Amino acid sequence: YLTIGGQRYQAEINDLENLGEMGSGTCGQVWKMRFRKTGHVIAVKQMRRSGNDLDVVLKSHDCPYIVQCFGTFITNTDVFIAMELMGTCAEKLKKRMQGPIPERILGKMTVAIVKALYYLKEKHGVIHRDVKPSNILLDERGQIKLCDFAGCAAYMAPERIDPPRADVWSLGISLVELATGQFPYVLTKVLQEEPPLLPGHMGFSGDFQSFVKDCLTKDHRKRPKYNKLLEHSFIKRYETLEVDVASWFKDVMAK
Repeated sequence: YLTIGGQRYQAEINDLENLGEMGSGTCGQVWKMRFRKTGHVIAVKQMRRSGNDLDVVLKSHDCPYIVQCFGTFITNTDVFIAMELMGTCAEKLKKRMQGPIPERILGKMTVAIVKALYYLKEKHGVIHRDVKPSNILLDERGQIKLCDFAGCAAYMAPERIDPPRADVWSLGISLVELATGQFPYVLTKVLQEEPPLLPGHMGFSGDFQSFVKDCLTKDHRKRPKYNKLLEHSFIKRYETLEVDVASWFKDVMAK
């Protein structure tokens, strides 16, 4: 069963017409396919099986900040998940640009991601727990979204190794990484050094640096629930402020 347009259908993956391969987000190998049945175009990500999910994204179409899932397939080998078509990963842009990302894009981006985080926690009681530039997608439309729920664990909360809210950490690091264009720092600095706040004098909004810091607060307990973050000024500015993200994106890509 594949559901698009608010109606639910079956559904065989061989069913779908295939067009070219698509890559550079997460790999995936991720495909561009069109569903003969409604005429739509979508993305299919393919994975080899292991020993021996994920309904939820399929079950959250009322969030405009999470990339939508159309359904799934299983076979002996793979395992397919189908989702809406998009342009890239944040992280790719980072690498693609060499240069950093304007506080504005991050500002809108930041808003969108926090709202994604909020939705799942309350609506589905989920904790995404993998917030990184890989997991953030941007489009020609200029939309910003999340999926889903050289170190992978570099975004790890300082808490979350010692004592026997994280994401916010991860968020903070992404911003710092994306904002500055350099990864923010194995590990061992994470639990040892100073939280890597936004550069003191890089041209960064006062509002911003507070966000980035407030996220990065070392003691988790003091750390912000998503709810506060939403009220916070940076967030506030950006629900409102008008940013032509798409011409930027659409524009960054020539290069």
